[PDB]
Amino acid sequence: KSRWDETP
Amino acid sequence: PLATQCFQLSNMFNPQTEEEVGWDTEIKDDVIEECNKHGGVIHIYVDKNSAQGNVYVKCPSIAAAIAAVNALHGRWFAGKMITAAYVPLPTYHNLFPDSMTATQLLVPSR
Amino acid sequence: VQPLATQCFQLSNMFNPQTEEEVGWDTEIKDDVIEECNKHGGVIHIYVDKNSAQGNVYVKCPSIAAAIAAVNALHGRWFAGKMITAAYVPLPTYHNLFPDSMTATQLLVPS
Ligand SMILES: N[C@@H](CCCC[NH3+])C(=O)O
Ligand SMILES: [Cl-]
Ligand SMILES: [K+]
Repeated sequence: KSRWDETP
Repeated sequence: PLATQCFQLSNMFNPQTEEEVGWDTEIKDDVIEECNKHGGVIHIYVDKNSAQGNVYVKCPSIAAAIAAVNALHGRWFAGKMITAAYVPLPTYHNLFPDSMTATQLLVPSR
Repeated sequence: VQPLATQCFQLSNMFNPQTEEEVGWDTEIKDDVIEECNKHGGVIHIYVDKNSAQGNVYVKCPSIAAAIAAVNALHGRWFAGKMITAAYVPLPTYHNLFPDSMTATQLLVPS
């Protein structure tokens, strides 16, 4: 579960 | 703009990110995982001493690096918009001489 | 918790470089986005990143109200089965990516 595409 | 085997990701972390154990391994694994949906990756350096959140990457061909850069530039990571910039090959080899002989494709930490 | 509106945003899914077949496609997008912005609050800077795998277009509008109107007109359209999506970009992040956009304050309204 990567932090890619994690919005602020 | 000059495509090469090497690039620099920015805005990938900040100094507060560094307050958790293993923060840089999480970032390295995330970069590796994404590169392995494209052309892989043979060298990676998370610059803990950059306030700007820089990660340096070398891929096994220019085609592999382009595929990664075009997938990653403008992408959001950990709540911030990431930028990717190509690094000239001699610049990368001068900065990171150990990357010259790296040839094994990287995989995520266990 | 959605990010607040800013003057700057990034549209995604506006194109797919692997499959774009029309000569001049990326300038057509730029001019068409400018035209749409000019039915709303206008636009002061725009960059179509023709190599972006996710189809990114970067836009700076003269005010946050203008950006909201542009975002609301452009996002929610469907291209090749994907929704045009908009994400606001913090001003310092946008200015670092596009240094010429910092001192731009006049509207791109074709003469
Ligand atoms: N306020 C917008 C129109 C959008 C409102 C209706 N969805 C403009 O600049 O014209
Ligand atoms: Cl950001
Ligand atoms: K709409």
